[PDB]
Amino acid sequence: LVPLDGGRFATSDLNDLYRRVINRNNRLKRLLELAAPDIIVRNEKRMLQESVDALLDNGRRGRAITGSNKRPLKSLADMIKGKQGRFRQNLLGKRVDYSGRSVITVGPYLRLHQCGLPKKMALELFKPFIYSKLETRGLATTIKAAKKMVEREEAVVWDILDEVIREHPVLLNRAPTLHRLGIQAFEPVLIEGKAIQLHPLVCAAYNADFDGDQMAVHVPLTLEAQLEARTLMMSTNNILSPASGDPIIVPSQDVVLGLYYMTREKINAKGEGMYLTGPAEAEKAYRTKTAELHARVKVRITETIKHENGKLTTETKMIDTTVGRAMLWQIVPKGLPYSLVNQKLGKKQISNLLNEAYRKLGLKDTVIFADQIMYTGFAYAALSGVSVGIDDMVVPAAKYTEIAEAEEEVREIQEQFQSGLVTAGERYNKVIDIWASTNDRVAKAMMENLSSEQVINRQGEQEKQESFNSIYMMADSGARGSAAQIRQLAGMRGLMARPDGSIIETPITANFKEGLNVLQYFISTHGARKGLADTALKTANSGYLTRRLV
Amino acid sequence: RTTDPVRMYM
Amino acid sequence: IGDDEDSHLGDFIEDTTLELPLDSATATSLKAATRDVLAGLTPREAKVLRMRFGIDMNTDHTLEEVGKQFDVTRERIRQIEAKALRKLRHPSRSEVLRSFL
Amino acid sequence: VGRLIPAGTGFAYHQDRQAKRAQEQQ
Amino acid sequence: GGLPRVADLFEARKPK
Amino acid sequence: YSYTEKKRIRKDFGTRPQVLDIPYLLSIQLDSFEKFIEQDPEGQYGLEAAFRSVFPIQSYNGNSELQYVSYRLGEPVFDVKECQIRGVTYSKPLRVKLRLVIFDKDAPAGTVKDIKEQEVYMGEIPLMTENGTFVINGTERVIVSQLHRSPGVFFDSDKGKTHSSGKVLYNARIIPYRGSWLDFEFDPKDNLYVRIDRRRKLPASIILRVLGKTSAEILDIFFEKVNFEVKDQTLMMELVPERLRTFDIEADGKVYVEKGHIRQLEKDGVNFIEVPVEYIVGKVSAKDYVNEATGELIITANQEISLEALANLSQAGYKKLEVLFTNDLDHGPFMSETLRVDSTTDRISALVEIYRMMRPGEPPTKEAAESLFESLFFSAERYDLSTVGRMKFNSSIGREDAEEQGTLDEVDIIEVMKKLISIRNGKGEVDDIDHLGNRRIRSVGEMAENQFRVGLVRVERAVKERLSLGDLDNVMPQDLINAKPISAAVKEFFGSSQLSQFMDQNNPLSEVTHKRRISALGPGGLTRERAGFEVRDVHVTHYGRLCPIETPEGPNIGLINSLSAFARCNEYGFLETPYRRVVNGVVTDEVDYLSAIEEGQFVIAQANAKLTEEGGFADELVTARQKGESGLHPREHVDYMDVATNQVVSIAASLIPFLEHDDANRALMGANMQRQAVPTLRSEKPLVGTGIERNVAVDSGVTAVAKRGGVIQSVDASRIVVKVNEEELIPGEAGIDIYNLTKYTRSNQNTCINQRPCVMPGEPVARGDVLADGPSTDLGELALGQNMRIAFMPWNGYNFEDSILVSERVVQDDRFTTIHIQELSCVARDTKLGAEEITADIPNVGEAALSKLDESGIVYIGAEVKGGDILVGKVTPKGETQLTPEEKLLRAIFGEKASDVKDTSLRVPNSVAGTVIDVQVFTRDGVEKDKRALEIEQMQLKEAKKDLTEEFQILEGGLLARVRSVLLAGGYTEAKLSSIERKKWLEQTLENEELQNQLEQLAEQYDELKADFDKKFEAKRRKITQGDDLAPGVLKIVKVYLAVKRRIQPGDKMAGRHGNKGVISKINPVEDMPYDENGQPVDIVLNPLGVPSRMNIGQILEVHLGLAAKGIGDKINQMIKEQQELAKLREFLQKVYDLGDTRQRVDISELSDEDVRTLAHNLRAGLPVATPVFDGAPESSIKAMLELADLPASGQLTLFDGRTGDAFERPVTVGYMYMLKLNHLVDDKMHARSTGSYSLVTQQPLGGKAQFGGQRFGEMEVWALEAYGAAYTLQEMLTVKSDDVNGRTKMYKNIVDGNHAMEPGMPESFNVLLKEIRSLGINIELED
Ligand SMILES: [Mg+2]
Repeated sequence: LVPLDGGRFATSDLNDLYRRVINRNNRLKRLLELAAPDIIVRNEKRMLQESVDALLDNGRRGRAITGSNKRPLKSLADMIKGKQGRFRQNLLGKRVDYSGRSVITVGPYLRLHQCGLPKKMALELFKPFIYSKLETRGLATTIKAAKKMVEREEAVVWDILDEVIREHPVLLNRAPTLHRLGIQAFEPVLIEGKAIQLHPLVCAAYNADFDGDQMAVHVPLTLEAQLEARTLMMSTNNILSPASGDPIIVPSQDVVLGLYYMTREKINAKGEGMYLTGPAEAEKAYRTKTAELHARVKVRITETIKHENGKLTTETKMIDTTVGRAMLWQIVPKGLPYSLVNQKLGKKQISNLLNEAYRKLGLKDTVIFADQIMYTGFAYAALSGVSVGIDDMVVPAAKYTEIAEAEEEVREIQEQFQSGLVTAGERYNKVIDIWASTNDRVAKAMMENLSSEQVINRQGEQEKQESFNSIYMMADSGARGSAAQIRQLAGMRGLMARPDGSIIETPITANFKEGLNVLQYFISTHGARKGLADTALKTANSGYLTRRLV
Repeated sequence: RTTDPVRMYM
Repeated sequence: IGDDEDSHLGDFIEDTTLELPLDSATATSLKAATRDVLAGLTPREAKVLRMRFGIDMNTDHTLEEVGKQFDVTRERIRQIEAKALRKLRHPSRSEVLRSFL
Repeated sequence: VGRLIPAGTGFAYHQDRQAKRAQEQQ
Repeated sequence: GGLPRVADLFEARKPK
Repeated sequence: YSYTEKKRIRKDFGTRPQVLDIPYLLSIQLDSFEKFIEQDPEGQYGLEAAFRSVFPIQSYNGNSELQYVSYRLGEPVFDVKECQIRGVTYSKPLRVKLRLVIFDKDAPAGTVKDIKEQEVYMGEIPLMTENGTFVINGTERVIVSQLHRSPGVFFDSDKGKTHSSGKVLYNARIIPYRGSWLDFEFDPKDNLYVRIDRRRKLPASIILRVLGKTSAEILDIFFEKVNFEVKDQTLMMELVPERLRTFDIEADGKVYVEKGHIRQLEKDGVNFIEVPVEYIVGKVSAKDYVNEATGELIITANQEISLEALANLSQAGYKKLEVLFTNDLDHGPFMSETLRVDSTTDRISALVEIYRMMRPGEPPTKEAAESLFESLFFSAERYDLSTVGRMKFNSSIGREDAEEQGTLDEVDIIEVMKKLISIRNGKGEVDDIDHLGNRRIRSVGEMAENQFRVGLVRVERAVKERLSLGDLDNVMPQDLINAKPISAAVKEFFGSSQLSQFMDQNNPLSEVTHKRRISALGPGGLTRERAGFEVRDVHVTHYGRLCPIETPEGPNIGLINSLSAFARCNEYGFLETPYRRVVNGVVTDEVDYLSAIEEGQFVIAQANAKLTEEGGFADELVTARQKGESGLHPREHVDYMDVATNQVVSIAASLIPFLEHDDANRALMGANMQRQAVPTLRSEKPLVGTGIERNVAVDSGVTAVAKRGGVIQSVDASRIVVKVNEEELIPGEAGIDIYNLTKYTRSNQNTCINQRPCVMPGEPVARGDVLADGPSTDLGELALGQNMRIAFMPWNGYNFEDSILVSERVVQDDRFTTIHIQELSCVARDTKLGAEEITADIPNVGEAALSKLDESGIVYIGAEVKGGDILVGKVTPKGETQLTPEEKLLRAIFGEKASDVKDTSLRVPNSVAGTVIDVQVFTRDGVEKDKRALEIEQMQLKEAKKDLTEEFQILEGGLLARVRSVLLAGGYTEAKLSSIERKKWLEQTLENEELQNQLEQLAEQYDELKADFDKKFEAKRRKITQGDDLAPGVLKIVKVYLAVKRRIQPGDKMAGRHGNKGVISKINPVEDMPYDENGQPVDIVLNPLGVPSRMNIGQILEVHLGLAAKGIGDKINQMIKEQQELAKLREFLQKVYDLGDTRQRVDISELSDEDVRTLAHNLRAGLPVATPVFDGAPESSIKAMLELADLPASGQLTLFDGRTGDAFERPVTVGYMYMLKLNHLVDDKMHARSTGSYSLVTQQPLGGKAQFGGQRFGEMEVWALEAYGAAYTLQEMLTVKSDDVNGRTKMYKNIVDGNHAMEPGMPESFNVLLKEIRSLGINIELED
């Protein structure tokens, strides 16, 4: 029972329950002292029993006793039990000191074991260490002087902070922590700002995107905790998924797009047919504007294989490849074949490269290779200039003809329905079937029109080339997008379902490039709301299942 | 049949 | 509290009776500095000050009990404490103790 | 209860205690 | 259809 | 075109003309509150209805009664601004005329012995401002409308998901506005069962018997009777032809099929038939049969007929026997079965059983049971099926009477039971609970009325009690009414209700959306956890009523909705939407507002339907919808049309350009984060818009709109004075209009509310013209963000995921700098040791921190303060404090000892730097005012004197100009009038009575022009001078207002209108940005990879359009810079405005030269374009616009890398996009803590940035650490970082002394658990 600001007092309901019990017990004693009639004594004993039951467990015996808030009083059983009880709110989970929280940005310059930490935030977190080092070197005589210097933010305080966090690991955690990869150890690097800079390659581990996400930071204090963070929880050690064993630091989005663009092949490109001494000469040709990234050349490659028994065999041979493939081979560590890079590199190919590097070379080589891959992918995605435009969404000319044919035979079968040849259910089924078939045909036509182009080769004839469309490159590389989303963008949206689940006969015969009308948008919202609500409830279901399993 | 002490008192 | 339902007022009440760890560290540093400064005195005045202020002992003592152990009277104890205070006010051996004010 | 979990870096610690237990129970 | 199935599978639920 | 919009005409790309302008957006609140307050002569709405529902109050004995006469609302003590400043509720006193008639005991009852009339104060009713907001406790609040289940009877079913088999079980629920709920359900054994108030279930025949119905009457009501007489010694069934259509049929002339169509033989028609005896064996009786000779009951009603029973009836002489009809398909024995299971045989036993069900464990008496039934449903005091509920009930059962009754009855219950039985049989269908015809909108007026009625019942019980006693000789009716319960009820509703919400005041759009919000939660509604999928889904009846896009994304999905653009609430509270009538095949401009029930029948086409010049439909088979199902329908079968293309989307969704090219998922985010934008220093129009911005800006109330037209007389940054036109003057009025503008006022979200003038001295203005632009407004158009040059390319991973790369120039030009006003308070109170004092004598503080403080101890106005700076110096008396021996030695060495008072002063929060812009001092009545209080009082008095003098000067100038004109009716030389000094005019002498009477009244009026203005100024002096009613124990409150300029920085959330949100990652230099061939760098670079996967294409189109718009603007700028002739400028403007086949005809012939120059000046920064939702600009129009601006038709330019100068290998989409700065700033989200405050009970770190708290290491984090094997880190977090009081102090000391080692102990939480378990009488102990 403690005073609040303004003279108000804050009390626990246990005080009210105890007061009720004491009052009823004293009344019972007084009644027994007065030689009371039996009925009053029985009533008082019933009231005493009810008060004790309410104090121990309110609401179990009968109507729950409520106070002046018209809300049941909280008893000891409620205090020890429940999601808000002591066990789950204060024993199995706690609020901790030496912790902070900030919005996360992307640091493309960071290494896999480094995280960007604000200077002020680190100053607040590492304050006792700063005091210790400010006294050790004699800059502050006592702890009060050190506190004053830290508060005044002197330059020597910044140097002390830089010396403190040099090899001190820090813990980064993002809610919810679905798996153990949601908490990792990094080496802090002081940055000017208020947002934590995070390595891109750990984002898939954190399930984190930079749209307003916040991350918490913790400071291990004892030597044991620091070594636990360095040895077990460091990001350089956690590059394999504990659920499957597959790599978890695989590149995505810009890195995959850049590695795909650089490793593509173009017909009759500048510098075609040239002979290059190696990756260095390929890079030299690219920087001198002699040859394009996608020019077919012959490159002398020195390639070393580390066999299963440990044999290291080096073979130098001339391989038909592209300039970009050799320039990417310039960063591939020794011990891997050139066939891993002598192809267009999607997400699957880069994942295979990283997995092979881990299986044949180890962890350090894999970490350096991943960092170099991310750097090269970012750089050449920037140099590519890939952009989305309204002309990149090419709607096939066969879509309108297919729609007209489907509508015509729908009219025909409606006429058949008026004749009684078929029932309503059969008509519904075949209308749905034809609309699915027409959607498939339109998607196939759009994909064929989007996946290929005709070019002129050296001899002057017309040759078949894979298209360089930005959306097609994004989908094929596996960076972002798929066939279905391209179908919605440039083909047909398809049949959609009613709120109960039934599929509407008339589908959305319009894509997002042409634009939907009011009815089609309403039908789309019908399913969008369902998806959002299903995600919201399934999150709680998965959380409960995970808690039970743990 | 009832759990309210008031009803029992009445 | 507010429009929430899982938050309660009791989670926003501090423990004002607690001592900040900075204050406890300052107290320990002050004890060490006082010991160091008193070590720069002769045992007589150092122990006179210690017993007159209760440093490293349970109870404070008046002038009479301080005088009794030395067998000397009260007035000599008073001027001994005055001499100790005057000597400890010299800035040659009082810069470290000044930072605690 | 705020003690080391019998998993990972606490494992050996817990093991040590169990040994002492038996050795004292002798 | 998948998450509830996993839930009943891990809970040893008796089929109707 | 209006003057404000002719200044900058936005090009419209729409093609469909509008027949109905968008109505006032805040009608749902203003209309409801007008219904609540405005007097109703019919007495059906508002306070009058509650008064007539509660009054008259009759005494139990009959001695006297208190009756209602009339009510009125008094004048407010304070206006809105003073209520907000002081921190009091803006309200009006309520005064009700009540009379207390006293009856005469000796005289027969009903004789009026005496009458006493008095006005009674019944509390203060809060008032709605002109913008639909309330000022409660000094803050602005909005009451959200509720979507609740409509009262009446709803028929539903379990859908075969309860019983082991299918067995679809049907129930009917009668839910009133007030009273108990009545439920009639079926069981798996086909018995009609009844529940009251959701308690234990009984046979439904009990409710029939308690109304005095015999079993025979029940069978007659619920069954059809077939009769069987004995004719000519043969069995004789009365044949009904419809029934026949297993035995040999009689009527030998027309024998039917025997034991093996019907109509052909029934054509002749007979009234006789003979059946075997066995046909009677299976039937059940209909009436009770009595034999007079025996005196016994041979067979009872609802009994199986047997051969012995047939013989007994034969011997009794009875020849006629009637039995009930029973099938397995169309007619059922349900009522007979529930009669069989029911054990009741009379009304008394039914009442006894009902009483046992209601009140268990209590002895049942006849009077008690009778009372319980009468009250539960047939009492107007405890049951109210309101007008809407009664209408729905009558529509449900098809009853055309008792339209004014609000209590159930015989006919209602029996009709409900019959309809449920019919629904089970097959005739009839269940009701949809998500249907908008079954859900109702309940607004501020209805809720306020209900709470006022609650308060009135509270006062009515005490009034009745006092009336029962008879000492009313010297008692006045104001002594009977206690207004405190009524005030408590209304204050609880307006301050503590879940639907009375803190106003969203980030921008005008947030205000409008919050005022147009509907919640399924709140009292009488749903809960977040118990809500299901069905209520969250989009129904087919939401078309034109609820926006299917705008809804919170999270736990509140589907439970909070937004009103559609044209949606309206009818008198019964059901949402209705407008439609255009189709008469004789042409679409008439007549608008009919239809509800869902009326919408279901008709076939409604959409606004996209093609129309001919004659007004009819173009194509024979048009797209339409009927009964909620879309399809293709003949032209002649169309009954209605949509009125606008934005009829289904809300305002926020209607403000998203190219919405038809975006997914609903991302449109949801766009609409949501359009309400989170923070106003900037310079409001800038959107280059690409929808044309609705003007409506939002005008209807939000943030702008200053002219009440009357005229010519602006004076403009200043804080005041606009307008000279009203000669045609719009009220007789005997001043003739001027004064608009005081709000300058740098804190909003609910610590933003800046500032009104900037947009008119110059001498500018003509009409009614509805915008005089001053409020926050996020540009020339009367909503301006939430800024137009930024956008390049869609990856840039070295700085736009990875959703990250945004922003140029340094954006920071340099302060395009996203925002002003945040923060309020801090210092309360000096009275303590036991003494009274806290505000002064500049702060112990242990040097003169450096006292520089910005005055003599009174309050910081100066305009002082730049940083974190830790003292704003108000406060010292509190402190008790004796015990000192350690070392502290005693220190005090003895250096004699500094001044600890009489403790420094607890108001300090600026850390990492906050700003300028003090306002200081408010509140002093309790009877407390000496410090020098700063008198300084502010003198400043306020000087401001009031100057403002009143200036206002009076301008108004008297206008009125004396009117006087002048009245003289100019004749016309003379007023130079002679000025020959005599102005004051000396009152010193003139006239002898002629005609002139002298004039002079008399003129003097009598001039001297009276002083009394009223002195009264106004004295009232103002009273308001500033008087003391403030503070909380008990509070002596003085000092409030300091800090203005903080927050610039853009990494970590800040920035977003567009298409759901593409992001966090800024780097502030790149200008030289590192991509640049075009002309050297213009881009300011923001966005990742293209986020466009295709989320399928929000409307941004790319917008980008292209933005480019074209800016290009055209640049051309206009060039034409202005080269000083070309106005003819060429007019030609170019006409060419620009004539693009496409649009509905807009802006011709420049009637635009004057100055108007043309002003328009061109406003088009320098780009030509605004309007693309209405679902009626936007096609790609061909965008390409034509781009070709006009001499730009590539693809919208892609060749950019060069600023770091190398090498052109990118592919063209990049470069354009202009409208980007917003959301209210998620890294300054308010960055937190860090090493050691601080701790919880009182758990001894754990507190939670939150406001409390300098730590992060929570939850169960999932513990699981992750255990999976890692990190035992020592987990132990560190559990013990020495959270609740080991000795361990954490030892750890702090060890870290300070270098030894990074810990000595873990026992958490205090485990000790609390131990003590709790021991308190539960359970011995828990730690064995050793
Ligand atoms: Mg996110």
